[PDB]
Amino acid sequence: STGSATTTPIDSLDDAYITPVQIGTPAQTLNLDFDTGSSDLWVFSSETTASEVDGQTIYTPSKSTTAKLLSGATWSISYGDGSSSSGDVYTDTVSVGGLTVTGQAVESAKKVSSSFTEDSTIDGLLGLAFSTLNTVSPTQQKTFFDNAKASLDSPVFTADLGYHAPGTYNFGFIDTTAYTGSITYTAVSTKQGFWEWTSTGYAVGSGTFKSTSIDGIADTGTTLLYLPATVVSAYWAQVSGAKSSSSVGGYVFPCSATLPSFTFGVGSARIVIPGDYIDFGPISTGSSSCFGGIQSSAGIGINIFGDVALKAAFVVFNGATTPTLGFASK
Ligand code: NA
Repeated sequence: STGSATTTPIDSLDDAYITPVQIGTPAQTLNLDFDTGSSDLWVFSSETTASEVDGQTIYTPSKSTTAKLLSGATWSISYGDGSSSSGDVYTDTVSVGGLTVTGQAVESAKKVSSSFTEDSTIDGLLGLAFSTLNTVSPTQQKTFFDNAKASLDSPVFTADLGYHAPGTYNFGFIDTTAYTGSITYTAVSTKQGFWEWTSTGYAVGSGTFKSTSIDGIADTGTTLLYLPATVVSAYWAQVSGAKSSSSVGGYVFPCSATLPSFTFGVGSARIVIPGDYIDFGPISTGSSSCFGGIQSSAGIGINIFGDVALKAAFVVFNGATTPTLGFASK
């Protein structure tokens, strides 16, 4: 089997991407944030505290003939941005892009934090990291990918995120039309439950490539590229008037600037992030200070190849017995 679904930016900045997902019988379609940095499929629901719902589409398990309470199971998750959610668990049929899993754990939110409530466009998350991070207790549950894997034509999914445009998540196949050149594969450590890999280095603009190992995770659920402070300082030093602002919470730059590209290494291959991808717009409405898309990972305890980096590539998440990542230009 295979599946193919379009993923759509939630706003003009590509702050996140939503992908429609069918849950239940008859189908209830919710727009979920596919997150390769977490392992819970959770949704706004008929159980969510009413004051914490503001415009999201909810899953109502009592209207699904295939929903069953997973008795005694609870979940609770905290993300890197400080947001959180928790609740109880149903099993139900879940389809993505024509690919169906029966008996998927659908984590129904009873509580969500303010950042979820305030984002009307995201109806929940679909985690695609390793199932060892799933938060369901007392019986840990599998991700949608892990439950689909054995049925897929190939045990892979691919992320093809757009810059200010829709893109695609495919399950079970490589679309050889979706990228240029060849795919370079690189080793993954699953020890922290992430798609953790080691970049071979970087370049700023037209500058020389610096060969240096940068361990980090491929995380579709993180907007920005978070890298060591040395690397980030070297990038923003090429932008006149850029500075790190403790008041704003990262590097800012004059909105009048033209940003340089940023290149990262994948083995001997190179992925180029155009400068435009690094512009996250005014810090507040009407400001001439703009927020940067490359930020320091110092204090986060891991480097994160988020959407800024991943949307410059066609990315293969290879879930074979020994997982690997692949990157191609596109
Ligand atoms: Na922000």
